[PDB]
Amino acid sequence: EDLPKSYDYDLIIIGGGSGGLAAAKEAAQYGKKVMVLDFVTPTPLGTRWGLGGTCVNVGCIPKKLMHQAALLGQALQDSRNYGWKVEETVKHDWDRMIEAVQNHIGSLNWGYRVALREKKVVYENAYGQFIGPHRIKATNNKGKEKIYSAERFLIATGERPRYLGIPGDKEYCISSDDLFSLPYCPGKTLVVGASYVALECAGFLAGIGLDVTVMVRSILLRGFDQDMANKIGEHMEEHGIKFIRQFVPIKVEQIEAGTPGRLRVVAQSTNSEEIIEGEYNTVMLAIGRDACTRKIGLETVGVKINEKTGKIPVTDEEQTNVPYIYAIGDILEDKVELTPVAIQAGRLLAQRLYAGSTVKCDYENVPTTVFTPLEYGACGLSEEKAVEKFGEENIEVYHSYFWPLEWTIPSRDNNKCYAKIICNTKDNERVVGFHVLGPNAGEVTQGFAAALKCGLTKKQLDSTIGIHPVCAEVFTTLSVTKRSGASILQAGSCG
Amino acid sequence: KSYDYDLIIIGGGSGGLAAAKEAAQYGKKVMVLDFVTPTPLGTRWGLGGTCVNVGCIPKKLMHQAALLGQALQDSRNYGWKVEETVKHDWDRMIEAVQNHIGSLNWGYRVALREKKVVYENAYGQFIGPHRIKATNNKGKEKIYSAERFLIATGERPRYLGIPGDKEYCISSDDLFSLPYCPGKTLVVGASYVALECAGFLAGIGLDVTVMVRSILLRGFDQDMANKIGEHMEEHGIKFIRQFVPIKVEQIEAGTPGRLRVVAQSTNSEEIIEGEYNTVMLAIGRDACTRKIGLETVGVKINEKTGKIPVTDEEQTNVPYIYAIGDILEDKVELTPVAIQAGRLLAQRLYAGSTVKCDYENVPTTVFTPLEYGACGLSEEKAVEKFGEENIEVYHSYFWPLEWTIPSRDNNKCYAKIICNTKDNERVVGFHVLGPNAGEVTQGFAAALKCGLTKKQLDSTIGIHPVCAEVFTTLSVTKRSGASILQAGSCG
Amino acid sequence: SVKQIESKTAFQEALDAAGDKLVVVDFSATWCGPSKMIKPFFHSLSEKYSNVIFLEVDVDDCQDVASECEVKSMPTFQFFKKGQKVGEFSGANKEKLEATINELV
Amino acid sequence: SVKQIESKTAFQEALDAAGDKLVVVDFSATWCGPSKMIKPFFHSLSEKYSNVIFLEVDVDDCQDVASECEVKSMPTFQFFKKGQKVGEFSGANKEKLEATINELV
Ligand SMILES: Cc1cc2nc3c(=O)[nH]c(=O)nc-3n(C[C@H](O)[C@H](O)[C@H](O)COP(=O)(O)OP(=O)(O)OC[C@H]3O[C@@H](n4cnc5c(N)ncnc54)[C@H](O)[C@@H]3O)c2cc1C
Ligand SMILES: Cc1cc2nc3c(=O)[nH]c(=O)nc-3n(C[C@H](O)[C@H](O)[C@H](O)COP(=O)(O)OP(=O)(O)OC[C@H]3O[C@@H](n4cnc5c(N)ncnc54)[C@H](O)[C@@H]3O)c2cc1C
Repeated sequence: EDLPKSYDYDLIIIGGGSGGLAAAKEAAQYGKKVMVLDFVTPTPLGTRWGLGGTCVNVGCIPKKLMHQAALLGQALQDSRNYGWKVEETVKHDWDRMIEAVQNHIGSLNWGYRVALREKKVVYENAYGQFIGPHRIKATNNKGKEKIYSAERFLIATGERPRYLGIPGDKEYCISSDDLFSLPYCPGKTLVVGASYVALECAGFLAGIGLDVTVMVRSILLRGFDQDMANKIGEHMEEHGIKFIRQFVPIKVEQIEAGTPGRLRVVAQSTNSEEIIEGEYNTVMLAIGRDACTRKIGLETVGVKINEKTGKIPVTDEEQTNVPYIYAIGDILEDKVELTPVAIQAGRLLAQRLYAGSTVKCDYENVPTTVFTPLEYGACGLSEEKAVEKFGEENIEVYHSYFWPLEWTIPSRDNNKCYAKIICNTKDNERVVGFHVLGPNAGEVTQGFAAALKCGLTKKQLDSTIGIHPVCAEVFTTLSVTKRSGASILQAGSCG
Repeated sequence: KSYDYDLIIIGGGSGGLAAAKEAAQYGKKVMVLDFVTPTPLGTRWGLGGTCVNVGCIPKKLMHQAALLGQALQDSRNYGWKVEETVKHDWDRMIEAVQNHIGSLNWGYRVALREKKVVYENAYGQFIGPHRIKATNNKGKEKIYSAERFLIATGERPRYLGIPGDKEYCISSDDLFSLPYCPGKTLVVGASYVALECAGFLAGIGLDVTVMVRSILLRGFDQDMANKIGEHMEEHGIKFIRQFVPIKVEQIEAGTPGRLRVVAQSTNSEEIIEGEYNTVMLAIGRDACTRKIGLETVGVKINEKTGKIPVTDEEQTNVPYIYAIGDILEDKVELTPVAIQAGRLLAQRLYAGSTVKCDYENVPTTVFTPLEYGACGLSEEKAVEKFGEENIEVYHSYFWPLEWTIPSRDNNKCYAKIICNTKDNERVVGFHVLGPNAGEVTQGFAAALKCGLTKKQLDSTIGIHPVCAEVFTTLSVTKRSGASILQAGSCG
Repeated sequence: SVKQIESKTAFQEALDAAGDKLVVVDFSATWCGPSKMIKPFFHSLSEKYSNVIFLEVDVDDCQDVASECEVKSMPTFQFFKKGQKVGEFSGANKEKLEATINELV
Repeated sequence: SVKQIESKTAFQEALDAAGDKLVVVDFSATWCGPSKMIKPFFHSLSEKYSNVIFLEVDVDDCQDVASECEVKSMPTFQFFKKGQKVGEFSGANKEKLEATINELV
């Protein structure tokens, strides 16, 4: 008959990324028979990778590493003043770096196949595709299909880089997916977009010494506190990066082919019809990502999505409309598209289903950090979001600048690092927003996100003793509010 | 008002200066008396106190000098054509540090002028009720009066009381501005001052040795203390335990020279001698509360420690004589503390505020080769105060992503939290050993002021990829006994 | 010469192509440092013992073989006696290596 | 060259023995970068004006003097002619300096 007389697996996970792998290891922790299906369809230029998902292969890991490469460039300079006989300028080798990064990714691709073998989880490098109730069709690289069945199924396909849909892009343009393993030094680069992906990349490329440009449609970091967003943009421009606002490419043409080659980019203003063209060695598109929820047949099984975004609507328990088909990660509708989230969601969904746990995943006040030349960490509401939700008259914003002690001997960048908190007057001056721009922003923001899960208030904050001498201690003594209007710009080394 | 000022502060350090600026914020007439009596070798410095001149600032900067050494090595693996091995110049570094200190000294003199708070580089010293005797460097005395008085003299390095020390031995007070590269160095002590200094000296390439009486970092979680020692040992720093020097002999004078130490086993009688270029004593500090006449005014201290007993409002027995900072008795001797205490004591006295300073769960960080941050109770202190059966310790190792490409030090960085079973697994202790330990510990101290619990912690989403996120998923307890030693590159 | 097996098919088939001959397998990974350091030696070692059968397996180019065998670290060497797993160790300890091809010739 | 002042007496009183011949006071610090940057220009500019007597006041050595003149940052220049502050600016701006000297001769 139709339905399978029995189920091959208690559960099948479609997608071997951050969420799917954490969920597989968890379910299998309680014995259950599980199988993960992971296949990475190539990018237009043929680039592909191993197991582990977006963040491990073409996301967090490679990006933070390259960020560290740029930070080390700054460290090489900063050392001379602390008495280290460094050359004035040191050269950087693109290939050496890419190889080192690919070597770490490679070790992780491997670490994950082992962990799956460890928990006795069936890993299959095939493309999963629903065909009917409790039935799926896997297709390996060679083309050998096979159907499976499982009591339950978990969608965790994540997303992929989105293209412009203009002439010349899919052929001469690279996405973040290609950058992290590019066979040659990029050279003159034009970054298209203003997402954190765009600025983080534009940022470290400039850090290792490349001529980087960024073409922005409208704003910067759409969805983040704008006051902070611009402090970041301002900093990048201050540190070399060139910006082109209110513009968008309409066509790309190859001048010469090469490793790298040379390209011409024609672009048109956002409103006016003014058009300009520039010449670049490499053009990257960081204009957004798209859920892999279409070409995998959900209709044959019933799961309903959002006909326009591709996002999957689920219950706070991650379940979709069909009682045996759950979903997590980026593809989710109105959630948090971050690795730790997908992972928290995955580990919990498995405990409810097989451990008895009844704990739900909290999507409230999740902290985040953007790794731009000057790191930015945040948690909670932004300023603009605070006034809107609580009324301008109950929102007190406490801020201050700060100068990392480590930057005084190299004597650089004073009054750049900025800190601020949004407080709700009508709620015991509860801290509803946390923002920091500076060194190790993430290390700083983590503990404060926990404080926020404990409903931290201004009084409690003021009562905490800072650690000296450390950047983070600035948050323990903020006394100047934006409302009062007092100056927060500090004096330089000479007074 | 038959009173010159409304308040006089004796000591221009962390506490005194923060208190002066605060009081003066409400108009009050204030005057700060700051004088830095020289060290046995004549060394001295400007305004700002211990931390600014011979403490936190210079020490963290030199720590950064060593960290940059490691960074120079680490850049190569990331693709930077750094020359083979780079040399480091002692003098270049000292000059840069002194330049920044000189700058802070000036910011403090200017800051004081601004708030209209009289500054006098004079060694104050009580003579009677509401009266004090200041003595400048030249010798010109002068008596003053104020409605109230604040003691904030802090401490100074303590000596061994043995033959040859005060003449051939330097304290932290001299190190930070030493005119020449130290060379072969023997650090005496095991306080955080001792290990932090032993640590960065080794970091810039010097042969460093540390002679320990008994244990390391008494007063800190010992499990952590030894993880630190073990690390230093693996990174050069040679140790010598169960010993204490009995006399120092100069093999020669120099810039530097050649010295010779004589130490005797603490537990036995066996004695040994070594040869060093420089010998530093980091064996403790002593309150400057004796040679300043408190009897003539009445303030009572502790005849043996020198500490000053005060009310939770900082007031001593005499209603007009307050006190803050290190000298205080059984409190926490850290700059931020002294400063929080100072800013508050001024608000109660002149602002109407009734807020007291919290000495509970103050966070701290020791800047050793591998930083260590802590907040709350230690493990040993937790079992004692709550009973071993209600103390669950969750821990884990972690490998900073930044260290994987340089491929070094895996399973060194360690994190742990102490939980009170009987109180909803309240987090009563926080410990982290690794990069940027302080930046990591700060926010968690605030969480602790909000009574963080395991459930709440587990409910918080970590930031990836960042070290601190390790604390958001600790699942292995010491009790269970499971392995936490993770894996290396090849698996 | 060592055979760079490209399939679990050419693996279990090769294990056979060796009569009474000992099958020494080199589980390697281009991303593993000690793994590449001991590689040249395995190659010059493959010769010194043209009587033993030397097989190489890059855990990625054919992860389906290393998968079975239960490899966890690199480098890993496993010895086979006509299909049955006899010897096996980890690390780029070359002395230990040769001294195993001996012991279990 | 330039008369290095180290007293309030060598100042408040010597600002007389000069007469009217303009006297530019240089408030500097051994620890301020730009303070040094302009030092040579100030000393080699002293050799370029006889009708002008140059003075250099170190803010730390003469704390009494710097705070008695209301000094905020370095480098800070102040001009006098018979004990009258007829000029005063901050920063290591060499042009503004020689300019302020040539316009208050
Ligand atoms: C450049 C960049 C930088 C980022 N930086 C950060 C950061 O610093 N911090 C952070 O928290 N997040 C960061 N992110 C986001 C983070 O990587 C994602 O939120 C996370 O990877 C999502 O996990 P997931 O399990 O939902 O999906 P993914 O990790 O995307 O995994 C899905 C996997 O399934 C595969 N797959 C797709 N369709 C199928 C199919 N039909 N059959 C089988 N397999 C399929 C995919 O190819 C992929 O391997 C970054 C993302 C990018 C692109
Ligand atoms: C090597 C070292 C490293 C340290 N590192 C750190 C660190 O990283 N973080 C941290 O939080 N703390 C650190 N500390 C401790 C910190 O410096 C002290 O906690 C802080 O300075 C105490 O402040 P205070 O105001 O009580 O006194 P102090 O800062 O000691 O100031 C007292 C001032 O009064 C002067 N004085 C003394 N007697 C008289 C008198 N009779 N008349 C007039 N003036 C007098 C002193 O000379 C001094 O200028 C360190 C200390 C040392 C020695």
